[PDB]
Formats: sequence, C-alpha cells, structure tokens
Amino acid sequence: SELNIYSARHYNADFEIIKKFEEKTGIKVNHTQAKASELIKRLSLEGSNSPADIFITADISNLTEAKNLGLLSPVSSKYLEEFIPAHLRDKDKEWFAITKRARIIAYNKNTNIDISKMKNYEDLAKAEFKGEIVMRSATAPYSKTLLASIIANDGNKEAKAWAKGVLENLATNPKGGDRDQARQVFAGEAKFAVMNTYYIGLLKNSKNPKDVEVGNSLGIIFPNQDNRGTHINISGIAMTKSSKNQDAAKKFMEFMLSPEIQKILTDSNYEFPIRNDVELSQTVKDFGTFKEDQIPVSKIAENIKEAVKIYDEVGFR
Ligand SMILES: [Fe+3]
Repeated sequence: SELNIYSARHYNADFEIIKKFEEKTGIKVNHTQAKASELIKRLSLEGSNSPADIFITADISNLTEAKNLGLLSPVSSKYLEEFIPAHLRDKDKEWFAITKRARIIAYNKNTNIDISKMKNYEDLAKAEFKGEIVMRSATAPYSKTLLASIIANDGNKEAKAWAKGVLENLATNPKGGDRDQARQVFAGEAKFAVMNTYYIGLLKNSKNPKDVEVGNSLGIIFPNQDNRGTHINISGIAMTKSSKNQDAAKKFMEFMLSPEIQKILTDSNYEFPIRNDVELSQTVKDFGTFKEDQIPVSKIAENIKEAVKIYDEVGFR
C-alpha cells in the first residue's frame, strides 16, 4: 500500500521509475530527497520510529555509513543475487548497487589543451596545475569516496598530500556540483574538472539548450589507465531496519534491477547498468572503453572516516 523512500539521488529520471513502480504494483511511493548526510542523521534520530522503508544513495560510502550506524536490515533475494555481481553488493546483504558511475577528469575538447601530464588522480595535486582545477566540496559523497579510494590504494600520506595539493590548485572555491564544475570548463574558468561520467550524458541530452552547449564541450580523461584504472562508485539501495512495509521494500529493490529499469538508468540517466545483459545507451558508448579500478567498493568505504578527517585537516569545507 505505501512505501517510504529516503533518497540522496538527485535525478529527474527517478520520477519516471517510481511512477512505473506505482503503476505496476499499486503501491504509493512517498519519496523524500535530501543530502545523504541529512538523511543519515535523520534515520539515526528517528531510529526504530522512522517511517522510512528504503535508503537510496548515489555513493557506496553513504550505504556503508548507514550500515555501520545500525540503520539497515538484510535482504536475501534470489533476484538481486542473480543479477548483481557479489563485488557490487554487501556480503552481509544490507546494501546493493543499482548502477555504476566513474569519476573522471573532464577537459574542454574545443580547446587545444595538453593532457599528456594529466593522466592519474595524483596529477590533480601537482604544482603545474595550480589554478587550473575545479572540484566540488570535500563534504560531497563523490569527493569523500574518491579520497577514501586514494587512501585504500596509495595510503594516508599520499591521500593527505593529494588533498592539500588539490585544495591549493583550485581555480575557485567549490561552487555547486559536478554540472557547475563542467560549466566552469566550458566557460574557460578552469582547464580540468573532477566529475562523474553520467553528468556529461545528462548535459549533452538536456532539454535545456545551455546544458547541451556545456556537455558538448567536454572531453574525458579516464584516470590511471597506465596502472590501476579509473575510480568506480555506485548508486545503491538498502532496506532500513525501521521498515514496516518490508514486502514493498523488497519488491522495489528488485524492481530497480529489472530489465526495463536498468535500461532507463542508462538511456535516461547515462549511468552504467549493473546487469550484464543491458546494452549501454549510445551516449554512454561514446564515453569510450576504459580500465576500471578492481578494488572492491566495500574496501574503499572502509576508509571513509579517515577521508573526512584528512579533508578537514588540510583546510576544506
Ligand atoms: Fe550524481
């Protein structure tokens, strides 16, 4: 009858998906969108009394934070286990990926720009790029999880040095999110933006012609192709321990991995599907092929607390 979703996703495509669920099942969805940090705090304070049934994020670490705050409940679904690879879901069955996305370095391909020395995440922190980089706030999930991945791969001293150098190199204080950083590259205010791949698709296919202009100017560097490969993060989903509509919650989680919905996620939101039998949308194919970091996303997320402290220490936020 009702299903209460707390979502840190921030996409128009989700509205269509939810309508399709309502149409299919007759269940009314109450959709609450806010920042992940706000939702996790809210879930903690509301506790067992929360009306929430579902927590959706655009980030692995937010799911693990929620798990480790005792806020989620395990789901044993043959459907989810068949179609989500084990490396993309919790061993303890409390969180499950619905998409993949890659955090890349974007440049203005309508300029002559030498990208030969901007090859790895490490390079963003190099003195030669002072004043040439833009990135959103350190408090953003994408930023926290990227730094956590650097800790996991290269250690906490490289992480701190990276964070410090990135801060020093920013063309501007962080101003809005990925699409705003992309506009700064379009406008020539910075040479390189740290951003997720799907935003390039959203922009290029936008019904707002100004978004199309921005998206059309972007080239992609997939970082670290000569070594470990590019940072992958997930959007994902969990049932809350507070859930009183558990059947609906499980139905919704399975619906997010259904063929039609995985196709919408790539066709309409330009993300990578989790299912291995869903063709990429043509825009996403145009991003190109690339090497992905093989690290389990769960292992990245083990470093989230320290990532927060490092960004705080070097002077973000
Ligand atoms: Fe996003």
